[PDB]
Amino acid sequence: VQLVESCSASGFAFSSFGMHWVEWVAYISSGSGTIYYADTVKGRFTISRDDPKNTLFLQMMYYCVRSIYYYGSSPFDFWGQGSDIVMTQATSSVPVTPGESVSISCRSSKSLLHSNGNTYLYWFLQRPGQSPQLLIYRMSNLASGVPDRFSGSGSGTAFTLTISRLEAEDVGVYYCMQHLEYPLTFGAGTKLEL
Amino acid sequence: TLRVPDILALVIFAVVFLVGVLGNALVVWVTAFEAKRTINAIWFLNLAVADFLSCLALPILFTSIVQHHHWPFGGAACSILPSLILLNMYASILLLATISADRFLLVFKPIWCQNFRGAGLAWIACAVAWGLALLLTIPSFLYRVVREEYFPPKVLCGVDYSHDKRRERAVAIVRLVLGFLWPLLTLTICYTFILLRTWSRRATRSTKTLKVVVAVVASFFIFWLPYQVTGIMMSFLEPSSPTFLLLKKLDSLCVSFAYINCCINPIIYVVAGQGFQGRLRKS
Amino acid sequence: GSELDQLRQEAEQLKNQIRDARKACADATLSQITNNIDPVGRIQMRTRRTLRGHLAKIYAMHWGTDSRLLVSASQDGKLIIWDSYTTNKVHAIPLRSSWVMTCAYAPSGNYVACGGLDNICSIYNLKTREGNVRVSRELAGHTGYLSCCRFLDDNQIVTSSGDTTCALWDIETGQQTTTFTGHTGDVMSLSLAPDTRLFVSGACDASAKLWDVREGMCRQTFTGHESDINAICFFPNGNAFATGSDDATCRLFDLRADQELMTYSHDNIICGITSVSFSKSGRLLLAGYDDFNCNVWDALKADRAGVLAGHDNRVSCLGVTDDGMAVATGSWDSFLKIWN
Amino acid sequence: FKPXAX
Amino acid sequence: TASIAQARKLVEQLKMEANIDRIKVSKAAADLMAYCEAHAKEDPLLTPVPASENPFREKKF
Amino acid sequence: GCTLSAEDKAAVERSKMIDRNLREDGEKAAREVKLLLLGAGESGKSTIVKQMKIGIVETHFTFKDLHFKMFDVGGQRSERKKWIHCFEGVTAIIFCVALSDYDLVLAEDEEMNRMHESMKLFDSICNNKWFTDTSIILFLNKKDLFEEKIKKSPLTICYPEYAGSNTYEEAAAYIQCQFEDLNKRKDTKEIYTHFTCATDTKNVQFVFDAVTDVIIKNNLKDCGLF
Repeated sequence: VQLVESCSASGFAFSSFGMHWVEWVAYISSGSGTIYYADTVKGRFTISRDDPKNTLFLQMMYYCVRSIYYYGSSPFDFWGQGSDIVMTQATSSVPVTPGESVSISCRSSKSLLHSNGNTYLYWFLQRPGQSPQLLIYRMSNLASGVPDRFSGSGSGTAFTLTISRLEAEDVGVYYCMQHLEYPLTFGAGTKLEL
Repeated sequence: TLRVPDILALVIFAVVFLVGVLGNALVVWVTAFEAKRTINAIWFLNLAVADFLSCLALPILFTSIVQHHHWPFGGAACSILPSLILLNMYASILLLATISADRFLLVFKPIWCQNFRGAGLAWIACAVAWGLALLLTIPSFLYRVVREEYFPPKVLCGVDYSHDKRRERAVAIVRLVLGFLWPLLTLTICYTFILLRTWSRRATRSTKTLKVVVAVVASFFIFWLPYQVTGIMMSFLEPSSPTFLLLKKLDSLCVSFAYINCCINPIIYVVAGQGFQGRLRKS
Repeated sequence: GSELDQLRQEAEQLKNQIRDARKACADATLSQITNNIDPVGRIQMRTRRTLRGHLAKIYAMHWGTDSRLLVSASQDGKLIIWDSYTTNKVHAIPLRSSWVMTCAYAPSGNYVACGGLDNICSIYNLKTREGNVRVSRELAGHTGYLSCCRFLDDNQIVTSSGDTTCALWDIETGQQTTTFTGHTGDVMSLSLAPDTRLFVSGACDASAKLWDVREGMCRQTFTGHESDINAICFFPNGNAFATGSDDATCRLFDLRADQELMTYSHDNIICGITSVSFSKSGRLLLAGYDDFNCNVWDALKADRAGVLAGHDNRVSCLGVTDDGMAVATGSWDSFLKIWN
Repeated sequence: FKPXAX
Repeated sequence: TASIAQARKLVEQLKMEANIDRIKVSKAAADLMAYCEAHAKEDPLLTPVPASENPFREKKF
Repeated sequence: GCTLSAEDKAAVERSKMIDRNLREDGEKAAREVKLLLLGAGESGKSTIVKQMKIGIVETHFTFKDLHFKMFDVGGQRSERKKWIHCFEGVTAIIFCVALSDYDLVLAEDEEMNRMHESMKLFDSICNNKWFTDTSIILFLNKKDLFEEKIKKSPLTICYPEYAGSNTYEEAAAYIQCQFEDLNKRKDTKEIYTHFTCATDTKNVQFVFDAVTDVIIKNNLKDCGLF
């Protein structure tokens, strides 16, 4: 599976996956039944889908992200190439040496625990010069295709991402993203400097 | 003192009203249970709905008949309220006609009805049959007025083509010709061909085909001939004649005799339907 | 010949010795031991969820490892993975062969096994990076309709076919490593012990055989039925199993004491059982009779304590969640119902 | 006035 | 000449199948009863649990 | 869905679209004419399959804007009563018999002949509980070999209670009447008998007429007029 960015699909069924844009821009589900827009730019940008050609157009850095919604699913798996609840992170830069645990904190303003039990927090990492990769979805489960070292835990309005063992490949920028209700809001950029 | 024609008609209205409401409610529920998967059910769903809607408003006629033209509704209701049942009855007639036209297409050409037989065509046909009644009902909407009697107080609801004699003649011709000749001919021809083709092969030969067809056609013709034959004569013949008054006396009996078919209709479906009891238990 | 006659006589006298040894230890009955336990109250189950969407004929269902998901197989070449909580259709898999008779769900929630009446069993990968469900491995080599298929591990599988043979396969290689033979009649059902070390199979000649996975050949044989065997399943403990046949009678067997524990039958029912399942505690037994409704039995007293009469046709498949929060019953008229 | 239907 | 081979296989099977131990039925009955009594505590079907914590409770949906 | 979260409405939409997909797919399976073919293997099953065509073997073919799906289950070689109920709603049954095998004797038992096996299998299939109202077509193939075998060897060996002119027509009529005598309903099930050699021009027309009659009867019964 791969996404080449409009965008293009090659190696997967585009017609069975919901689509998002990451700030958030728009969201289109399968069959275009439900389409959501961002409150800041609603009116000037438009989103359209073409299933036969597997191409999603945006009439106007921008990223297009896959998703799928069922029990046990892992939305925001592939990030491609490239009122409102506010997310805040106090930490901005922390020097660190490989081989020691690291803790990063992300706050909220209300209860993110929905009645279904899902805590819609997504921790993802962006390497310098690389597209972002999903690390933790729903704040409790780890992604696939990524090292097992990363983890996370939290409660109430405070959540933390933890690194037990640190190596030279952990340098990057970490982001906590919320998906409780639309529009999607992003936290302050937390950068780790070697 | 009520006249002799009125009491027998009133009794028929009461009995037919009760039995028709009960039967129509039962048929509506049964056919609405299985409307999604069966193409045959949606045909008679519209029949049951139209006949129930026509039968619901009969107590208004009952009250207007028991007392001397008791009309405690004002001039606003005289314009539209009769037209509802007047449209519903003709819609039921057209629906019976389109069912009879569907049966012939089922019997003949059995290859086309396999590849390209969907529910959309049936829905479109039912919608067209429903719509065709509006054309006949519109002249009723346009030509109804109310009269007040400053003699001992009376009110009278009734059409009055003041001097549009030609318009009345034309509309009477159109509604009689269409609404009785076209369904009668359609049913009789389609059923005759169905019988003559079904009784030509030992595999499909059966006795139940005759008993339903002849019963339906005879019931329809016998139970709707008097009302139309008297109403059309009342329509052409001028009020300034005693025979017009005689037709006005027989009008109640004629309309009751025509209505009887509303109660007659779903007994055929209930009795001559496969597994009606089990279908009712399923719902 | 003389050798054939003498060997038949020797076999007969071994059978007589085995019967005598089995009857020697028959000193008490399960009913006498469990005649002092208070009886369970009226088990009233109501249809909490009604799963519909099949336009064709249902054969098999299987519950999930997390007791939230399940899979069903229909005659229109459809394998549907449902969501029992919110009543959602997680997956829909077309089938190459529309004549399906059984289905299996992997204990890791990664693979699904489908096959029957085609001598081929296909494995579909649920967790695929492409995002869809595709066939991974096809197992062939049987000369009869596959009646049941179940997963040993994430890499091991056992399938019983209509040519009186059971086979243990490896998806990695695709070739049989163990063949179980010895049944005269066709094999109709199989069940696995909780420790995944032994498994029982039932045949049409009213005989059940226990087989060891490691050695790969039969250990014990149980008889007593008078018609074709339809369903079989172990006790939750793993030292006993219940078998339901077509002659309107279910029996409870044992692994250590090779005798009969209890028989479940009723005078008003003259038709056989299609599916048999247990509960968490083993006190409650579910038997789906083919008289348009299911039945609930007290496994420790052979008494009926509930009727799940909610289907308008014959009953084929039945399942129980791993933690036993609720039960699920499929039917022959394209409807599933979750009772609790 | 033709009282009634028609 | 397959009859004698099949008979030899069958008699070998009978030799092996007659080499198992047996126990009293009452002991197995007691073991089953003890297991059922021990695990009866966590059976939602045996004892109707309150609808407050029921995952399959009959909701409005 | 006010209570539904942001990721719960998408699941509902996906389930609804899967429902739509299955509803669309299920309407294309009711427009096929299903035939189940049976015989004795050596009675001419394979030659009939090759002739009328342009585990289980599935064949599809089109003729006069009608689609036929044929199921051949002769290679199952298993118990018939354990899986016959799967073919509960088959549109029609086709049966194949070679009438030139009356003199031939089965390899398993020289006393028993193939004709009696065909007759008893036809009896078993005809009186099934799942085929009370299923139409059956009977095909009698290889009539030539029968007609040249009827002269050198009389048919009295197969039928010792037969007294006729020892001609092809009388023997064929007797066999055909005997085959029709296996019916026990005569009201909802009808048997169509045909004769054909290796070269044929009308078998497809015969089966088309039979299935057309079946479709007409089913349509008449569906609307309740029948």
